[PDB]
Amino acid sequence: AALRPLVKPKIVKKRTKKFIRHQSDRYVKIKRNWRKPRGIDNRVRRRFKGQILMPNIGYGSNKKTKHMLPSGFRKFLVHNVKELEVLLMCNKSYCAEIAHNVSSKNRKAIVERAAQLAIRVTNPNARL
Amino acid sequence: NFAELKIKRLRKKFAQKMLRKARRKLIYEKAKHYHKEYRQMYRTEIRMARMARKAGNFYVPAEPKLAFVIRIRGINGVSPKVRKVLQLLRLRQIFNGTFVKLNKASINMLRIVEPYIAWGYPNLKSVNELIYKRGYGKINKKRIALTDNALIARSLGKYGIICMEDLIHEIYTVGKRFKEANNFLWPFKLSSPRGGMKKKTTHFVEGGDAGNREDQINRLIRRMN
Amino acid sequence: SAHLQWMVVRNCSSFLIKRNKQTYSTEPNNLKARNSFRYNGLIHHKTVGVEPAADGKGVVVVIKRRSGQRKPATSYVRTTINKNARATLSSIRHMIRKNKYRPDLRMAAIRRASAILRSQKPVMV
Amino acid sequence: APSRNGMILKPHFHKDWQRRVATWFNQPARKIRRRKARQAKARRIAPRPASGP
Amino acid sequence: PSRLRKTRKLRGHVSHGHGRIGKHRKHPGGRGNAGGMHHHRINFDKYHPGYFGKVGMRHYHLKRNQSFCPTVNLDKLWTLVSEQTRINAAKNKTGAAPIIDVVRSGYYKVLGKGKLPKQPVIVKAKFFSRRAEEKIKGVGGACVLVA
Amino acid sequence: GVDIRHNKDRKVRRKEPKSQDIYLRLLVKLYRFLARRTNSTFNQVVLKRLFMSRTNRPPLSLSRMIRKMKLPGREGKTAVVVGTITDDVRVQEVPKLKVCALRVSSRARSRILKAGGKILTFDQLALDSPKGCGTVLLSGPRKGREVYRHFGKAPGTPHSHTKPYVRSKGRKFERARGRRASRGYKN
RNA sequence: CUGGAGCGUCGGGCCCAUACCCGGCCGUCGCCGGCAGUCGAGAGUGGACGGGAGCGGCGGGGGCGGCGCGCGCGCGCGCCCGCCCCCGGAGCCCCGCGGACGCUACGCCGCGACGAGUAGGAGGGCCGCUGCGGUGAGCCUUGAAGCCUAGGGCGCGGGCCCG
RNA sequence: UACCCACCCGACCCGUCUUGAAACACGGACCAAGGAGUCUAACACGUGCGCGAGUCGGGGGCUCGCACGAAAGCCGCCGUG
RNA sequence: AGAGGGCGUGAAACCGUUAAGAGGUAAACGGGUGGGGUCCGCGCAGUCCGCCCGGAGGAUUCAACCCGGCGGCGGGUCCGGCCGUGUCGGCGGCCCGGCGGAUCUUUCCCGCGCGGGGGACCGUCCCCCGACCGGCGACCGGCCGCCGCCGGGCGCAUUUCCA
Ligand SMILES: [Mg+2]
Ligand SMILES: [Mg+2]
Ligand SMILES: [Mg+2]
Ligand SMILES: [Mg+2]
Ligand SMILES: [Mg+2]
Ligand SMILES: [Mg+2]
Ligand SMILES: [Mg+2]
Ligand SMILES: [Mg+2]
Ligand SMILES: [Mg+2]
Ligand SMILES: [Mg+2]
Ligand SMILES: [Mg+2]
Ligand SMILES: [Mg+2]
Ligand SMILES: [Mg+2]
Ligand SMILES: [Mg+2]
Repeated sequence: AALRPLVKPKIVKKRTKKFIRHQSDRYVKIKRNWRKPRGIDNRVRRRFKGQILMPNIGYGSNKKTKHMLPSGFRKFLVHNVKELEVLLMCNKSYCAEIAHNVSSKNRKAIVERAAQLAIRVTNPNARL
Repeated sequence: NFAELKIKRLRKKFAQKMLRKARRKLIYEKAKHYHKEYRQMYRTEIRMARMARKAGNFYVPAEPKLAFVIRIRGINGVSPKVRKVLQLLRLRQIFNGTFVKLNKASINMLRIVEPYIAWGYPNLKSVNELIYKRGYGKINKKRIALTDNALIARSLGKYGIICMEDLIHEIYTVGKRFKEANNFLWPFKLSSPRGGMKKKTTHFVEGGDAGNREDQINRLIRRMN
Repeated sequence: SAHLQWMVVRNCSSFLIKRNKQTYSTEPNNLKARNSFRYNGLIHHKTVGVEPAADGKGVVVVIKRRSGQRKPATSYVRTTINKNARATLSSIRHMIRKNKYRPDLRMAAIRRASAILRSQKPVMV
Repeated sequence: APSRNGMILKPHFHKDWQRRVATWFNQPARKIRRRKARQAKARRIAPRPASGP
Repeated sequence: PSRLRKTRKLRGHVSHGHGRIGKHRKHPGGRGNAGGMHHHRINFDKYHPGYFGKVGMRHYHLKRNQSFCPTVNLDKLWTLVSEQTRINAAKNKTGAAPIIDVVRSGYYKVLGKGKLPKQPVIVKAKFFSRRAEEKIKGVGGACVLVA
Repeated sequence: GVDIRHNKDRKVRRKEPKSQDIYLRLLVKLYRFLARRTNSTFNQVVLKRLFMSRTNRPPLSLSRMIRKMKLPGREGKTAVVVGTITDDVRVQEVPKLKVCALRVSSRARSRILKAGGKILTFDQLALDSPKGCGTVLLSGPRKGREVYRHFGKAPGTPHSHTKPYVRSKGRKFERARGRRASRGYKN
């Protein structure tokens, strides 16, 4: 029963799946990472049928629900204590993410400050 | 001050409930020729064929002045002299339609694009359904919906055209301002013919769908509104 | 002038901070960490700030003087408020408004003060 | 291969500029090498117009 | 800088802003200003007309110092001399006319462009124009030569 | 299936100044302010110039601003220039003027003020006359730049006489295959 | 497969594309766009201020009507005379006395309209690598880089962020 | 969303030269690491900023053991061009 | 020592075995679901919170009011003074105000017609005071109006805390 949002809209995602690179499957030297294919002959790029789909714009996401975590609070990468008080007003629309490389002692310091002033933290219960 | 103003602005307020009544009334009684002419034009054509038939004798009704033209085929594999006409008729997209004023010049523009279009002399209920259901206007160069008729008056009030019904003389009867009536009017984008065509390719005359269909375009318009 | 400083300090600012699609401003007395004209501390010549009192309880309300700025030490004056939430806000409200002193912050200053107060009481079960 | 309006240009780099290029990162240390002469000569010839005859 | 170049935007871009039909081969035309008569002709003839050939007469060993001769236009003498030397006079009532060594300001010749203010002058110069003569005369004042 | 060319639907006008100079960006800001609002076309046009480039807001000479304000009717107005005023060493009876400019070269400054004129700036103008009432827009000659002589048809085409670009002019430096009719032909 | 599932000429009915319609959403261009603190929706002025007066008015077209009318001028109150008074208060859909939450003034908002692509261009890249000047009372032996992860996620994606 | 698996529809291997490639054309076993539009001079247009009938830049000078410095500052130089 | 003498880290191809699931159209791929797992959120009710209000319990001092103090804000009389913009006056700095000018005098002085210096002139920049005006974020003093804090008064149908 944590820190509810200001407003919880229906988040919709036009495609939920990743955009693998052509032949990232056969070859190990290819990372899944998109690289747009500029083959003269290549079937993908001539948007051919039942081939891998190409990442294009209009097949991107709603302005409101853009960038927005399943709960509602978009991240901030909070990185020490002082950076947390930035969200003190913008508490209820978006939350704290505590950076990977903060040391377990201040990883704690930040958390209980957050809860003090009611800012959600997505990894509150992490290093311990 | 306060209660010399209070009144002064309430007046303006009411001087409107005059005005937007007055006009509202005007429209309503305009709509009342727009019955009376609209009937009297029917009967007075029957009236007369009835008159002729009594003698051993014989009508030829007025040649049609109005013929909304539907484009019926797409836009690739298209000759030039055609494609230019089809974008003078504003039938750019496949299979929209416009209200065209027949006329030696216009008739003879349709000869030349015949194999791609389908026109006919449409009927009131056709004009209605079209202007009402699929009539947006061109306002600051924008397909904007005709929902209130302060949008028609706003472009055409200088031709004594003030309402959705005043448009609709100027679209049978041709009238003086066919031109400007039929050029705020933005080409009517019509859905696929429900129940389907006969043959996109050929003259109606040889069983197809193209060029002239006298009168019989009104089957076609029901199916495409 | 204000409007000018801004254009220097729009981007390029040490209390400015942009990660992760937000932008923000950690300066002393803006209210609500915004990057802005209205809600910025320094640029301008009259400024309301709201921040927690050093003791643990209450709210200090920082008001820029405008008697003589380019005088950082004294340019710029404070006051504690340890009361009972409602009067605490009514004080800030009456301090900003009916003192025609930047009646923009007006609400933000309240929202801050209100948010400060909730950060200081029996924290959690 | 010229294209549509320029000058002719006979840049003279058909020889071998590359080998015999003098760069000037002496310039400022030279400035100083010089300074110390102007300086020294004067202190040596003490009372005598530093500039010369 | 490297950062702000098209070559950055041409990676993954195979032929590199250069065409994969006819590649970027080394030196298709020739090398430099080469084929002026033959086949690059159409430039040289339409864009640099009058390149190919001799004309005129040699003057061989030549030195510019021999024929150094700058120009000034009447237009702006009433600059050369400090504007106060004009405001003094135009007034004064004796027909002073200040002297202007177009020499001393650096010009071996004075030429008749522009208006000249109605104001008598003594211009000492080298190689005067005719019109410069006439204008100065017709204003008032004189034309003195210098060697 | 719409059958328009998409070739030049996008218009190519400048819609912010390209510079980062805070003061231009401010008096630009000032008339996004006015030009939206007030009926006057003037401040649209001035807006539309603050906007434009150096090369394309050429400087006015003082002398040319004289013979554009000497004309009958134009007395008592303000000369207005989205650019710079410069001297004309070859002019002398400077009449008393009222000017606006982004810049005025320091020597023109002293010449105007000595005559008991005034100079304004693109803010004071906005208070003087926000609608542009009682003003005169002037620009320098945009077909001025020595560049513009290189422009046109070409040198070598028929009687269309256009500078060619030549490393150094002189006797031997383009006078031959195509200029003396004795030496091939001529155009 | 055979009065056929063959071939002529014809009906209805139905099936389906990335095509058209309506809607949804994400691009771009334009709107002489609005929005940097203001009235006002075929907008068809507003205001002094005087002299005179009042139920006057502006006693004009089957126009069907557009520019003049039936929510008021004057009036309720103070009592034929005065008023017709102040937002630090009218109580507010208009508010011009001061202005978004919204106004990173290269921010955000509404309209419409449109977004096949090799070569090429151009633009945009809080896309990515390494170096330095600034700056982040950045982070760090309470564990950095890398590395590893069928540990939650986010971007359309370069990648990015988290276990 | 990702792993395995299952099904239904779709479906030829990329790169390249190529009027036309899945090619009974050529490169290509796989993986790591390295790897290809760079610098300079000269033009030219476009644009940014300074000053403006000028404006500069050196090369020289005057001011450093440089920590920063082989910097910065300044010069009837400043115009000998 | 999962830093062991070619020893920091220690990837991929590649191979090592443990677990799960599959397996007649070579694998591998696109779209769509379904089953299962490893994990990940939870819930041993997730009934999510935040105002305001009414009711019933329980508890501190107030809020409304003045009075003493302190500190702001705003107003103006520009009242008084200080400040600067535009104008005028002082020709008053002008020699006790300089610097620029090929302006002018070798009536001057020094040094050798020239150089240096002095003296006259114009353009510039300072004092005196007087007058008008932008009276300007440039104050500072009094008078005011309002706000806030502190300290006094006000003991409880008030004003808070809690459930
Ligand atoms: Mg076809
Ligand atoms: Mg020497
Ligand atoms: Mg390409
Ligand atoms: Mg190639
Ligand atoms: Mg070829
Ligand atoms: Mg495209
Ligand atoms: Mg070949
Ligand atoms: Mg074959
Ligand atoms: Mg080969
Ligand atoms: Mg180890
Ligand atoms: Mg070590
Ligand atoms: Mg090891
Ligand atoms: Mg294994
Ligand atoms: Mg097994």
